[PDB]
Amino acid sequence: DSPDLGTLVPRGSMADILSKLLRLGEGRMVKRLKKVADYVGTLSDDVEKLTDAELRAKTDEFKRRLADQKNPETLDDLLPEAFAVAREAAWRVLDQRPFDVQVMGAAALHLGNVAEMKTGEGKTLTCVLPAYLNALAGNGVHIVTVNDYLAKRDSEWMGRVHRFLGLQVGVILATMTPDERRVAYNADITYGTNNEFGFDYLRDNMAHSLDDLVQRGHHYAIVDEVDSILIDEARTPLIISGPADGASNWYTEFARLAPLMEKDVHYEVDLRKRTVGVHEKGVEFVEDQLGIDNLYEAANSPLVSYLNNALKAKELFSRDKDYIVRDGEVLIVDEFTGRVLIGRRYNEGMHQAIEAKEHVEIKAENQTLATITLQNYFRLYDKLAGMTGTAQTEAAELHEIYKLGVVSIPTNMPMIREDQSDLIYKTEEAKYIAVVDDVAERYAKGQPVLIGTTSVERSEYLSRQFTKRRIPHNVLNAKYHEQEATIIAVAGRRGGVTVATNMAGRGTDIVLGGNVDFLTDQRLRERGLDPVETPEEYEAAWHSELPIVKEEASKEAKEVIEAGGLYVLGTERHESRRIDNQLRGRSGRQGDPGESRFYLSLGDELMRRFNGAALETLLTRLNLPDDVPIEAKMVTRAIKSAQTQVEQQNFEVRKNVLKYDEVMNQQRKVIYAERRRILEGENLKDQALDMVRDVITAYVDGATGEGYAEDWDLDALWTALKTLYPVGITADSLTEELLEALLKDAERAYAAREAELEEIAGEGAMRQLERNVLLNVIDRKWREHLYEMDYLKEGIGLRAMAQRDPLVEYQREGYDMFMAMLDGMKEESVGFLFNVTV
Amino acid sequence: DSPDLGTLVPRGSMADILSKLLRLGEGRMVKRLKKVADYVGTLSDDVEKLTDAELRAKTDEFKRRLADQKNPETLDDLLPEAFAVAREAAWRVLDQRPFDVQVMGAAALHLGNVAEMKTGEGKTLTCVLPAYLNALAGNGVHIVTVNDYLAKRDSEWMGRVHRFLGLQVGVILATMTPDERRVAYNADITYGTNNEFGFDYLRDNMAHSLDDLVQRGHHYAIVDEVDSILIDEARTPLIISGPADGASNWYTEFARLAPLMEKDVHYEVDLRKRTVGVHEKGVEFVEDQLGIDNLYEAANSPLVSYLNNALKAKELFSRDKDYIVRDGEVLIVDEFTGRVLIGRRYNEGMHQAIEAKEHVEIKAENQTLATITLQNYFRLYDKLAGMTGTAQTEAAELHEIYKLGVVSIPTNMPMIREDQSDLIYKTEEAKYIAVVDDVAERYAKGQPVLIGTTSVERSEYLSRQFTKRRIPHNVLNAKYHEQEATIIAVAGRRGGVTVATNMAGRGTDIVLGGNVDFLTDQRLRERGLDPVETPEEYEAAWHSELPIVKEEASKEAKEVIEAGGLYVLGTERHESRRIDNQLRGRSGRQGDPGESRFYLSLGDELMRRFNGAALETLLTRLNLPDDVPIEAKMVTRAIKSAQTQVEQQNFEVRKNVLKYDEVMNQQRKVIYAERRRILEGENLKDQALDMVRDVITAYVDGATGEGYAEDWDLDALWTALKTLYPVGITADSLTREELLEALLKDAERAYAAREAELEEIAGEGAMRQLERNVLLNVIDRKWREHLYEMDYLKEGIGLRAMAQRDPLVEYQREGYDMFMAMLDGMKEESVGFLFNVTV
Repeated sequence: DSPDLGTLVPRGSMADILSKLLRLGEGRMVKRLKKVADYVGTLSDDVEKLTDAELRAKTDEFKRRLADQKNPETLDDLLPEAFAVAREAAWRVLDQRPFDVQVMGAAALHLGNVAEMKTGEGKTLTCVLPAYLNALAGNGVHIVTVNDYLAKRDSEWMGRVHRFLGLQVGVILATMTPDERRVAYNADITYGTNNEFGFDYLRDNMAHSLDDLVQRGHHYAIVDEVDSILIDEARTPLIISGPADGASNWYTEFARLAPLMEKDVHYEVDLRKRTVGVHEKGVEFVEDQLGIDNLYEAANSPLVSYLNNALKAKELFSRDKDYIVRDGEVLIVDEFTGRVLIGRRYNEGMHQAIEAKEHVEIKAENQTLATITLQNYFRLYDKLAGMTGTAQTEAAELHEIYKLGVVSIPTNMPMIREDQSDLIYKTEEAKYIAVVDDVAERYAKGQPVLIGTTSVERSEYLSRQFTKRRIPHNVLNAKYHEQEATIIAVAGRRGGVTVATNMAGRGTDIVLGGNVDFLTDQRLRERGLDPVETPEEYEAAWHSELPIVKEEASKEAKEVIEAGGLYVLGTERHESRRIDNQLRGRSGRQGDPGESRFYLSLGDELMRRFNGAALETLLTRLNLPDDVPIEAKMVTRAIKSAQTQVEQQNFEVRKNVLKYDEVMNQQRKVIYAERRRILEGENLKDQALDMVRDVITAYVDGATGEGYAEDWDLDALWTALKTLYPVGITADSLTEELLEALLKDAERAYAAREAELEEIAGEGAMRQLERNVLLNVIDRKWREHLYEMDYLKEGIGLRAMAQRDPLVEYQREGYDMFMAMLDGMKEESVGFLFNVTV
Repeated sequence: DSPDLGTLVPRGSMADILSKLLRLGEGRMVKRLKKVADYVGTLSDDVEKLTDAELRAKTDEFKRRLADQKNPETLDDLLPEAFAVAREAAWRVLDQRPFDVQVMGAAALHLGNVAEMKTGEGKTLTCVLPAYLNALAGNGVHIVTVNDYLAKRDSEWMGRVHRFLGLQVGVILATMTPDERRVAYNADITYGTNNEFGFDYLRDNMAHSLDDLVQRGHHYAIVDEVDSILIDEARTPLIISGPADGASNWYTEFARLAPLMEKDVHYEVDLRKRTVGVHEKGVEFVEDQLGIDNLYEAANSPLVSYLNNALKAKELFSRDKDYIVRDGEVLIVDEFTGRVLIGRRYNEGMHQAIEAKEHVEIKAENQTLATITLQNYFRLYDKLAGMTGTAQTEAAELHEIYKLGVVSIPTNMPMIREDQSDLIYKTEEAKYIAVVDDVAERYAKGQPVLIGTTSVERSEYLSRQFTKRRIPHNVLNAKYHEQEATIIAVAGRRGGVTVATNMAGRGTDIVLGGNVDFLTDQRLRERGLDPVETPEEYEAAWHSELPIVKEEASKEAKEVIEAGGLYVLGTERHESRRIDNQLRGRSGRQGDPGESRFYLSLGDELMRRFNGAALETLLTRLNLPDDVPIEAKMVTRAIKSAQTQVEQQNFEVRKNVLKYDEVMNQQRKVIYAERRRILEGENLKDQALDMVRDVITAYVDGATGEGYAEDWDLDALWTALKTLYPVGITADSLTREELLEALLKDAERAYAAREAELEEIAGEGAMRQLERNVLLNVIDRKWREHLYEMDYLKEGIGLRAMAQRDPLVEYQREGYDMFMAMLDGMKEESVGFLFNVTV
């Protein structure tokens, strides 16, 4: 709740006023961000005057100014100076000094926003400034890129600047091991993909020892290509899947035991409470059949539930009454309708028991073992920002899901690219002969072309035409990213002809004359040099050779400027206007000249999914021939419409994925919390006993209800309690008082048990036993929740009536099993706490 | 405005109240019809007592009771008696006396409604009653059936009752000559298809002579299978096309002559009015070039129009401003957007003119020569009625378009057919094995099965599945009506299996134990007996054969009833629930036991048009086995809605077809009215002269609006008036608002001059014949030409649908403009040829 007068960086209250008059397009934020940038610039002499050793000592200066309690300074306080330091470092190390519009964008990202920075504005380098500043706080900065090649590359590339400044830079990649990941996460700044970050988080919350954890919290994340990761890729959740994890031999084993058991002799049935209770003879019978001395003895085999469940299966569920068998499938049927309630299975391992009862084949099965959406994953960070050339069109969604504002940073030079109107053809065949001719023309004239398509299949068709016209070219298909960067790096020398499927060659700049940085790095690496492996020599070689590389390329750059800049050819519209605009954006960087144009047809994938065929017959009827561009105002409105409709479809899909994810997200936050505190080693005696208390209290509450005199079933209550623990008093012992009695007995039984462990290998043995058993129970019963939650999602669709909203229905039913799951968790825990083999 | 107390049949004002109350299912009309029926029944006794000779004579009593001017009676006064007489005739002739509910429905049909009588209620014989009554008026009745086979059959079968009663019954068939149709139309009752009626109407209004007309007005039509014809079939217009037969040679020849001509010397452009005038000298240049004496001398060659267009083309339309040339087309582009306004062409021959100017290849085309929608065709009749088992769900459209109401007639016996609910399968594979297993089990138990499919391939697929399984069956594919009817007539014997794709074998009832009525006739026909060709012999043989065919059947009719009656198994769902219902309605005739069920799946064509595949992805993920029927409100919902969407789509197309047809329908009523006048030898002397007056007046109006004094071009006005007629006074002698009066008087005298020149060549009123030849020739050529342009206008107007514009409104404006332009050019060119044509 802060003031603004005489404060360079918008503090907090003032930041909101800007971060929100944002959506309103006035640009006070930009005006602000510009003032910050100017001021940073005025510090440029002060840093210029310093040795390499005097820079980099600055890291330690800032670090110490951040902790001294006498003269407290914050990151906002340090921003002018730290940005000056990072900027000068970048200049000395890379030979590239961040422009003013980069410093602006830097401020915007420190302030937690999406900086919309046009292609060729220096995204990757801008990034260094907020990454350095925040890295000083000492908690980690995560930098998210679109694939492993780019993560490794940016980490090694830019990590030069960070490393020059004292900091340590990490990268996570698909191949790394848990130990390698650890180190990368312990760095001051860590690069990686949403994938690797997400899954690491998933594996962490499945870990069995605190030592296996690889991440260290979620403090600050800068999401490179934000629209691609947070909007586009968000439609898909991350799922670690896996098999059931056993427990099938028991279902079969108890299905065989249950029928060898005389009703009223081994167990009793409460035909209208809908319950089963097992007698002394029954317990003992099961015990001797398994050569076991207690049904809660072997850890992680909840033999009480299995038994009970199997008896319920035998006694309480009737074949052809409640359910029918159909293909090794237990299908539940309506009361006296008699008709299969599709999607519906039985609860808390009862389905399995019924299956086992009906001798149904038991099959191999996978299920969710962990999940998070990219949405809820990135919502974990205390601060969040991102960068991209195209984000203003996702502002509303970025604000609603992430609280991320979008600031358009002005470009370094004025964009002068000619973005031409679509040429719409009648047929695919027509469009492509006309495409090939423009490209062949362009080639002969020297101009470099980038032609994008929308499928690998259409890239090879276009390259077959390209060879049938003898035009030397490459196709990039988005598979081998590195070798595709190499091509891209020289896509804008003259003669250049590059065909890119989807957005292939993402994030390497198509520089006219050639990418001077990319090429300099290549000279050095082919000679076996490395920024990390051979640091001093890479640096020295860099400074020496960059100007050479810059020469031979930028001599040819004047020639490429002559020929019109880059020609961007669109062969199809993408699944959103955003991406088309991204492709156009590949050209015209840094005020370079350049052309863009899309060729389209009523026969394109897009149009074919809507009304293109219908239009093509009409236009063929109106005697309009194939090789003529359509100027029809209505074919135009039709195209815009098709793409808009695709965009909205994807949005709905996203919106759904997340709204169905919130349910599970809430539940996992609780389950992860539980697992974490066990991992941490917390003393749980208080909760262990609370559960014992809780469980006894629940059981008394059920067997006693409201009945006055004799009425209470103490024998049933006693037997049900006696499963879990050695009850040290009789019902006769003392004949709401019945509960206060049993609790007190149970507590002593507990301290007795605790000392039994002390004797077995004690001095906290019961403290460990508590943790060990809990974690076990939680995991086993959580796995089963997820497997049952899987079936609930898939099915919830069909059970949607004449007005409902199935998400309410799913939410209702979903939390229900979640509570049931937690109750069952407590029960079996106290069970094992007393009776487990040590 | 009519009373009703003491009147049996609802007269005018009161039939109205009953018609209106109809759409609210209060059942008030059904009550009245029942009352009408009952009274007819009290009249049986009197007709039972008559000779056949005396019954046939009843027809002549009726006709003469209608033409009586002293004690005048209407068809409504005759309904009780004519109905009773038709009813008893039928009993005597067919050994089949129309039931009470048949008499009800008949009154409903006479009253101009759709009687909804269920399948097997006797639709086809019921209709004999209102047709007979109405036929008495002597203007003809049209019975419309779905195909030629059915038209021929009902005309011969039921014509037995009409011919006995003294009437003549005709049929029109796709194969008949004009002369053959004409006789058929002259009959008291004529059967036929919407196609045959429609096309005869179209062809009539193209006739070049009164003798050629085949039809004789549209007095009363009973549309059999109303929903199939007036709703489903309405999607599609009737069109006669042909070669444009254009004046391509003249456009070419005038494209040549236009540049040889010199501005201000041969002709004069007017950059403001968008006008060209050919000078004295030009007229003679073209005259010499073609070797002609007057530019109106050659019949059907409006050389004045062609020449003026070529010049306008030359002077008034600019290549690369107003239009461009691309791939042998003229494409109009905007003044400045510069963009190709595709669709658009120029008007009144200007487009051709410009094409020729640009040395463009002139391709021969086919064009519309006449068209009507079924809607506007059937709107022609004074009375309209219809029969069907399923009308009630189309009531609103039937009322909006046709002003037809729908009375549900109650059935003879209570309907006891068991209509089972859909079995829906996850896959197409599984549904078909369920179907075959069912057909298998029911073959074994004796019971006849009708299996419906929605394509021929699926029908064929099911044939093989059956054969693979030793079940003898039949497939009817809708191709061959007489033989598929033959299979149908026995589909209801023990062991019947019949695969009917789409609705094959419509109009023949699947009678249990076998179709006695059908089989008797088939016998009689094998013996060379024919109801028209050997009337008396057919009758006598029919009377002895029927009771026999009946015996031979009845034994196993008992057995098919025991077996459960007909079983109707549907294989997928049709494009509307209505059709689905028609299939079900094949079972359960006249009280008979029966059962229907449809087997559906999420891979049916219908579902696959929509979300069907999505559903089976879901269902498999839920582990439901392929062969377990799906009962889920959500899947029932999705099947309903696929079908509903199809209905809705069909309804919209239907709405669109008629919307666009109204514009042209108005236009052709005018033109048809013209052609008739001419074709009927009417004296057009006055019309001729009004056109003469009309055209001269407009020329004057155009040369003499403002200016007042000698600010007029009397040179141009004279030169142009001279194209049309021998102006006998020429300016000078006049120099007001007169000159119009002067010049008219002059033309009037010139007309009498012409007229005499004609009597001088051919004589005694021969100029009358010139006004007729010339008017007809000019209309037909100019309207034929208008259709050609209206062809192009209709196609490309769908390309004008921007946000808020309604393409129908623009199409009306422009279409109506061309229509009016066309009309003016009709007048002009007519006076030209009238004055100057070679005789």
